[PDB]
Amino acid sequence: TKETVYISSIALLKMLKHGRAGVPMEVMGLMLGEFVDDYTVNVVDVFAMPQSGTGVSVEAVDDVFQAKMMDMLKQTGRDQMVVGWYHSHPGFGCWLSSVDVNTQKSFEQLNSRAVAVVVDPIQSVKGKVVI
Amino acid sequence: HEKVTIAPLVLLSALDHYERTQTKENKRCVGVILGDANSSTIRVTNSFALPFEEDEKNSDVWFLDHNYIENMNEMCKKINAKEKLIGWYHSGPKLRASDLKINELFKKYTQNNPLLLIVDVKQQGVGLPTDAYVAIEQEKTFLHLPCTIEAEEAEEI
Amino acid sequence: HRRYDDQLKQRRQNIRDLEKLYDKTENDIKALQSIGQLIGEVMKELSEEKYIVKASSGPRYIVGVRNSVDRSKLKKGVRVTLDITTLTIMRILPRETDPLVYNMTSFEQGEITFDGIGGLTEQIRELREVIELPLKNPEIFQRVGIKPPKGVLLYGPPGTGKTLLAKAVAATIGANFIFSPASGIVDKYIGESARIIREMFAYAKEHEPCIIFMDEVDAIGGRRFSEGTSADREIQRTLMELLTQMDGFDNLGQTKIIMATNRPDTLDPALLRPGRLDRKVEIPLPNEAGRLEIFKIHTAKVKKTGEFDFEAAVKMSDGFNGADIRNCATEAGFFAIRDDRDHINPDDLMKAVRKVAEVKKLEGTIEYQKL
Amino acid sequence: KRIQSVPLVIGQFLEPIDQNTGIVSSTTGMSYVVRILSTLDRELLKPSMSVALHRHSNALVDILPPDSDSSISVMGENEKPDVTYA
Amino acid sequence: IRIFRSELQRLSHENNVMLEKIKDNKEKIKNNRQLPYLVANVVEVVGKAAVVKTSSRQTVFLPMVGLVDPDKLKPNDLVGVNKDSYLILDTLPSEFDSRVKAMEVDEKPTETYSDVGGLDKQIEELVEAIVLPMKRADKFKDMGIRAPKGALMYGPPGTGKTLLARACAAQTNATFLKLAAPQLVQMYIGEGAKLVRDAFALAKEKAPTIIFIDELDAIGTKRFDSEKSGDREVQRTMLELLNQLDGFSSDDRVKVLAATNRVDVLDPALLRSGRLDRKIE
Repeated sequence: TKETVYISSIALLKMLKHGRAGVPMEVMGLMLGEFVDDYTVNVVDVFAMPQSGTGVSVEAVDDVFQAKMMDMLKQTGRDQMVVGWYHSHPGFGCWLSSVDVNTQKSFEQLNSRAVAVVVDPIQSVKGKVVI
Repeated sequence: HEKVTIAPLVLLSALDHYERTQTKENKRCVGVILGDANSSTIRVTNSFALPFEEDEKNSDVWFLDHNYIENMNEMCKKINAKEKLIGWYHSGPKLRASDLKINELFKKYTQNNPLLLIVDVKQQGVGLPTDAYVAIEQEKTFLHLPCTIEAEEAEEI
Repeated sequence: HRRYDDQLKQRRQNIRDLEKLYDKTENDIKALQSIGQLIGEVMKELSEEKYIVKASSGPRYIVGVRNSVDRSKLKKGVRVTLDITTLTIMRILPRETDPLVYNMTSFEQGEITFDGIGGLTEQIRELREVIELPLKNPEIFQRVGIKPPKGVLLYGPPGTGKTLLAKAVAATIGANFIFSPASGIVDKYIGESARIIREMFAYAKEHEPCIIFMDEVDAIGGRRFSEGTSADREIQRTLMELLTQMDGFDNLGQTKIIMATNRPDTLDPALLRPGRLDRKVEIPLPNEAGRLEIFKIHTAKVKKTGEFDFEAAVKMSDGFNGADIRNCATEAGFFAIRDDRDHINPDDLMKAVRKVAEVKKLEGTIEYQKL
Repeated sequence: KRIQSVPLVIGQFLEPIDQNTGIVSSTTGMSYVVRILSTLDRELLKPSMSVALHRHSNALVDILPPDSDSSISVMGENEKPDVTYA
Repeated sequence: IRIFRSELQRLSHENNVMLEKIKDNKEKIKNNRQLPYLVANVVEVVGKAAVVKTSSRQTVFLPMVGLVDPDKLKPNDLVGVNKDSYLILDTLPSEFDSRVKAMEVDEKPTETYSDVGGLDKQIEELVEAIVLPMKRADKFKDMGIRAPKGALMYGPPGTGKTLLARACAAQTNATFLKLAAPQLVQMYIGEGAKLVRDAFALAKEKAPTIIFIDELDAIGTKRFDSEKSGDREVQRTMLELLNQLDGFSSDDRVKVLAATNRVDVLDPALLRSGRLDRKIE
């Protein structure tokens, strides 16, 4: 089956600039948006996770820093919950490793609607973003 | 003189904060920009949005929360250590009388000349509506510099 | 009251030992998350964010950069650190090509000094002019206008202390030295001996006070042009590398070349020409006045009677070298073991000298064909 | 033409064969016969011209400028002159 | 009073809970350790890191791992690395490189000194060479004399020689490592010198094994080379034998016994007070 995932135009340039800046380390960031039933995933705004040298591990997610930043976003006009996160994979295609899947399993108990996005800011410079 | 160069990430962000915030009743949306103003060409690689409320009939009443200034600094330094606060932008082309009072709020945080950025959300002009002013000693005058678009594979793509 | 406290104080020794093992094991898991990173040298510059770095595996790739490195140090001739997967520049490191520990270890522990090399005093000042003089006051050669000598040749009969001249300088001047034996650089895979030579002279531009030695070269110092010779190109090109750094436009002036050999006739006449070895320091057999000082050097730490005369062994010594005199004191020690004597009888000293005189029987004289 | 943009294998052109097709020699030692990219041309290169190749497929991507890499590339002047002919 | 004694008892209880987590981490380390370590040569030991070079000629940069210490690491060291992550999981097993091809390790032969007679004159020469300095080394240091580094035994062929060497490797009850002279000539350049270098490199860790070399007529020839009669391939093996026994070795635990047939052809520089002392006929 195929599913249409809508992403705002403002989220594309933010996820592209974040992953393209640092070439290595495979950075990561959260997202915000809504849903329509189970067949539609909407992304409005994205969040930027802090940098860590572990390469997206179970220890690279800080619940203290995550809880404090979401309280400030609600006063700036963001009413949307977290729809998932995006992970950069420079030089490769779109695929999930054993670490990325195991890290993705940790957020299933928190929010079951989370979406793991694989973005490639390197090979997306041809005019068609590969994501 | 100097030059002003802004990536489309900052231009699109300032223009998208009007619809998301649902600002109405002829109000303004104030936000902060990040970059490096030390060189001759100012490059703005980042932007944010802060809550701002000011009375229309009274220009002597203004409020700005300083927690967002300290929260974004601790957030950026943990991600991009090369970005610092170079100034702030407004939501409209028409200049108000509060530009001198807002300049006194960021003079302590900014380590250089505060950059006044002017962006038109209505886009009722021709070409590039975005304007860039520099506040220098006159009391104080605003010197305007030409605004361009950054050429890089991280934005224009 | 102190009965239960003493049992708790004894457990503190075990707790403090476990606390060191808790953070040590915890830091091991954090180290396992780090993967390997390739290392290569920058060749050229294509674009601002795109550079071409030659990998150590032998192919080349066009890699990237990041904002965590300085683009000024990314120019050509700089060894950088690449990535094993994304193939991008990670960090910047100084240039190190095969830091062989055997050549870089000069045995810094002091043993032989200027007192043990005595008797060569006439030939000791030869090295002080080509080593101690240019390093201490290089401006003297600029006043007269003469060029500082680079290479220095050491030849003569074996056992005269030509190797001791290398150890005596390392324990006094203190500058960083590199021992380069003739048989240590002959390792061959593909053009390996020619690359190893360029590795030794690569440290000349890094550390200025450096002097590279050569230990008893009977092989790669000769001429031996190519006719047959069962594919000698590796040794043939080995000679071409030693004649390169001292010839081509690369200028050093702080690096001296000390080459030791057992005879000049086995060396390339082209290498013997000026411009590479400027001064040839000959170490012949010491004279009758030079031998007497050698006997007191080896017997200084040897316990014997208070009445001693070494003038007897001076006439007994015929064609002997500085090494063979040491064997006379070594063999004389075993003569007192059979008689159970701690001090060596001076009469037994002449017994060993007469014994050593019959040990040679082979050559011992090189004159006409030695410079 | 921008599909790759990533680390590429350094190739070397040898002889023309077919339109938009040419034989190349990679620095890895194994020569491959691939197709020339549409945005390039056989007349824009030289018989000895060095080019770039894809990481896996080793296909032609971009033509490097007419300069090569051996040692330092030898620009030829660094503090070279000392004496003169006189 | 009770507060001071309660904090010390609960401290050991908290360490026991964390001890099980460390044991679980040690099991993860044992699980992360797989049999193949391959081989990597460590060329370098700001931060602390290590540069390794695999036997495949691939240079990999890796940070310092807690499994090893920077004081224990030395340049030119062969250790293991992971095939995937390229990280050092293994230490040095007290040996570098290997024995290459020919290495002779024997516990003890069946030959003694009682199987011959009339040779006691030459036997006492070997007792004062490779025998007495073993036990009496403390006595020789008091007299201030250096131990003998070896002796040349030639004679006519078929008398003594390898027989007396077996008695020296038996009664002394020490390590014996045999190095043959004709086995040191190889077709590859540098392989002949590698066999000599690797022989004396282990001789320090393998104790004064008293290396015995037989049939020296293959080494020591020099002369000169003009046109035909190609040479110098064997000379490179001699230069390793001369340099290794002079500068970096031949002090106390390094002793070499040499046995040849005829002394008419050899290197006059081979006999020296630092290598061959006693002349035994």
